[PDB]
Amino acid sequence: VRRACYGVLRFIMESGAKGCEVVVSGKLRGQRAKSMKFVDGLMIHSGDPVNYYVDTAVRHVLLRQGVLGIKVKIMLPWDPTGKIGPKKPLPDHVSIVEPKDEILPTTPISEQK
Amino acid sequence: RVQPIKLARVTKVLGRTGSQGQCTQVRVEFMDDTSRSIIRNVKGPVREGDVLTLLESEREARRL
Amino acid sequence: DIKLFGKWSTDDVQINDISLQDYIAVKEKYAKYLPHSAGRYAAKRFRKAQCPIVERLTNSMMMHGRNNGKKLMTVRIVKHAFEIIHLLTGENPLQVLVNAIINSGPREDSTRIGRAGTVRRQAVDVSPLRRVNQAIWLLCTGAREAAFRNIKTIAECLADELINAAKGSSNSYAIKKKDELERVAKSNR
Amino acid sequence: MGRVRTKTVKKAARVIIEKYYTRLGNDFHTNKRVCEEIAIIPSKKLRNKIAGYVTHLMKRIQRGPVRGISIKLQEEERERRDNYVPEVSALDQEIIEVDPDTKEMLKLLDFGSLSNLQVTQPTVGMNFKTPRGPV
RNA sequence: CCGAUAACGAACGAGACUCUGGCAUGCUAACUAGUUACGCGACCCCCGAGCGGUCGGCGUCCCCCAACUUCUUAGAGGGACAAGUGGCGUUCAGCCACCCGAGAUUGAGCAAUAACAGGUCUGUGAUGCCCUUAGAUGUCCGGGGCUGCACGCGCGCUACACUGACUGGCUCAGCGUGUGCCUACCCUACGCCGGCAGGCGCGGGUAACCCGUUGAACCCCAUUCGUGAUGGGGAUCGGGGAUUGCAAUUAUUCCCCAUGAACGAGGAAUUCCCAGUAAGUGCGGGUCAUAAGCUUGCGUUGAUUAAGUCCCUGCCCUUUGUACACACCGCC
Ligand SMILES: [Mg+2]
Ligand SMILES: [Mg+2]
Ligand SMILES: [Mg+2]
Repeated sequence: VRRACYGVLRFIMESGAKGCEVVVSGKLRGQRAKSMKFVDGLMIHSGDPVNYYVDTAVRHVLLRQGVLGIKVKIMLPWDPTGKIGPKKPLPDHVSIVEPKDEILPTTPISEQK
Repeated sequence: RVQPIKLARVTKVLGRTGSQGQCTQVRVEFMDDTSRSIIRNVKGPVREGDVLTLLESEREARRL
Repeated sequence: DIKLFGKWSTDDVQINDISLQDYIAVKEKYAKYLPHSAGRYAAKRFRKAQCPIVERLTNSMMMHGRNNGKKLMTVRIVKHAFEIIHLLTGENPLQVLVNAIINSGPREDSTRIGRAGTVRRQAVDVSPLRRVNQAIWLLCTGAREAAFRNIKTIAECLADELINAAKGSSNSYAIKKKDELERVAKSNR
Repeated sequence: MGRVRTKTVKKAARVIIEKYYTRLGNDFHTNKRVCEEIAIIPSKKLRNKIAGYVTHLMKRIQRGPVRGISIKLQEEERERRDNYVPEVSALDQEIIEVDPDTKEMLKLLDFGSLSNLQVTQPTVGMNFKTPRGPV
C-alpha cells in the first residue's frame, strides 16, 4: 500500500496540483484495522472554496480480508481561469500589480500633436 | 450618635472584586472634605463619575 | 406640554436625593406620552438607566412566566392604577411613584465568597441602579403576590403598595423587605 | 475593562498591513473597504478586531518607523539620516586635556612636543576608586 | 502580530467566503405583483355644496381607452467594510465614548493535527468470517405483540386561576404546501343538506394566476363569574353520532351529551438563556389512508437581568513534581 500510494502521489504531483490527500482505511494484514494518511502540498479544509477547488472520491475495495476505504482529495490550481483549473482564485491572492517608473523629473515640456 | 447619611461622588474605579464581579472599588468623596477620599466596594453598575449614597464612611479599605 | 395620559404634567415632580436625580426617568427631557417604545434600550448598558421609569414599571410587571407578551395588560393596569392614585391623593401619580421608588430603594447588602453568615459575609453598599432596579422589582412582585389569591386586581394592589412605600408604613412588602435587607446587612457589617 | 487578550489574537493585523503597505491610513471607514476582500479567513465576526489598531500602524509610520517591516519605511527614514554631514569638524579644537600619565606614554611613541596637547592637572587625591563596605 | 528573537522562510485549522437579516423613492423591468390618476357603477350629508369623501366593485394590453415601480418581486450593482474626533497605551498591535449612518458584533454553513475498541453489519445488490438454507433464521398468508403494570427514571404537554376563565363583538403575520413511474394517495374555492362530526353537487389550481388579500392565535373591546377545588382544571369514566381503513376490539381519529380526580405554585437537586433574546402565543413541513403532547421551521407579542469572575464544573498556554503511561475511574 505504501509503494502504491507513493506512486500515485508521484503521478498526481507530476500532473500538476497545489497538493493532495490520500487516506487508506480498512484492515491490512492482521486483524486490527487502522488508517494511515499520506499528504503533500496544500490542502484547504474550511469554507466554500473546498466545494469547487478540491475534488474528492471514495472507493471501497473488495479485499479477501474485508473492505478497504480509500479517500483521495486533489485541488485544482486556479491559473487556467476557466480551464481544468477553475477561475475565481483563492481570496488570499490579491496580487499587487507593479507600476512603471513614472518619474519624469524634467522641466515642463510641450509637444504638440 | 450614628454617623449621618452622606453622599459620595465616585471617581476612577480600581476594578471588580469578590472574584465574581459582585463588588467594585470606587474611590468615593464626600464633596465637603474634597481632599479626603476613601476606597470602597459597591455592587451593581458603577457609572464612573456618578454619585452614591453612604451611611457609614469608615467601613472598609482593602487594596488588591 | 407633554400631558401624560392627558394629564399629570411632567414639570411638577420633584426628586429628593441627587444620588437619584439623574437616575429616575420621569422628567421632561424624555417625557413620553405613554410608557411604550421598542427602543433597543437593553442592547447596551445604561440606556435602561434612562428608559422612562413608567416604562420600566410596565416592562417589569410583565413578569410571571404565564404572561410574557401582554405589555398592553401592563400599560392598561398602570394607567388604571395611576388614575386610582390621582384619585387617592390628588397629587401626581408620577410624584407618588418616584417617592415610593426612593423610599423603597435599599442601600446596604451583604456579598462575599467566604462562609456566609446569614446571607453573605461582608456588608456592602449598592450602586443606585441595582438599587432602583431592586426597588421597582420589589414593588411589582408585591403587587403580584397581593393580587394572586385576592379579589383585588393588580391595579389596586400596585396603587396601595405604591402609597404605602411612598409614605413609608412598614406594611407594604416592598419596604418590609427593604428594611430587613438593610438590618441584616448592618448585622453583617 | 475587557482588556485581556491573547498575544495570538493580538497576532492579527500584520498578516495584512505591510503586505499591502500601499493602502493604509489613520483611519475609521475607507481602509475599511480595502480590508473586506483580501484573504481566506472563514467566518464573519472578527473583522473589526484584526483591523482596529491597523491604521494605528501607519499613524506610527507618520511619526516613526516600526515592524512591519514596510520596505518603504527604512530606506526613506535612513535617507533622511544620510544628510547633515558637518561642515566644521566635530573634533578640531586643537587643545585636549590630558593627564601626566597620558603625556608620558605619548613620550613612548616619542612625540609629546610637536603639537599642542595641552595638559590638564591630574586628580591628585583621586576621589575615584569606587566604594566598598560600611565602616 | 507587534515586540523581542538562533532563527529564517512557509502550510493547515483560525479569523475571507456562501446564504440569510439590516438600506438605497439610485439601475434594470413587471395583465401571474402592484401603486397611482382616470373613466365608469353603486354609495352615503345633499338643503348643494362635491376636488366631500366609500369600494379588495368594473375597465384603462383584445391594444391605447393613462402613466409610474414607490409599495411586492430579484438581479446587477453599490452599501457597512476601523473615513472623523477625543481618551487611553512605549503611544506599538485594540478597545471606550461620541458624530454620521440601514447598520459600528445579523445568525448560520464549512472546519485542522490526531484520536475514541463511541454508535451503526436494522441503509443498502458495502462487505470479511461464522451460522441457516426446504419441516427454512428465505418468503408469503392468518392471528397476537411490540400498547402489556405493585414500582423507579428521562423529555415533554396541560393546569393549579380574577395579569383569570366564559360569552359575544373588533383587528393583524410569516415560512411553506399542494393531483401521482411503481403510487390508488393533492391543495381546495363555491353552492346544497346535516347542530357537529360530516355528506352531496360544483368548479379552480401541476401554482406570485386557485385554495389565499392565506380575514391565525395570542392580543383587542362589552358581558358573566367572585377567591368557592368555583364557571379554574380536565384526568378517569357511559351512551350516541360521524370519518379513514379490507379489517378500528386492547378503544385509528373526530364530534355531541353526559362524570368531574389530583392539582391551592411544588425539596434534595438540576437545565437553558442574554435582544426581537428567554418566555406567552399560534401557523407550516416531515411522520400521514386517519393521525401530533414530537421534531424541524415560520411568524405574532415580547421581556427582567449583565457587559464580570474563576466562587463551583470544565477547557487552553506557561513553570513545577511524579513511582502514572491501559496515562489518577492510575499507581500502590
Ligand atoms: Mg467559517
Ligand atoms: Mg367549574
Ligand atoms: Mg517539580
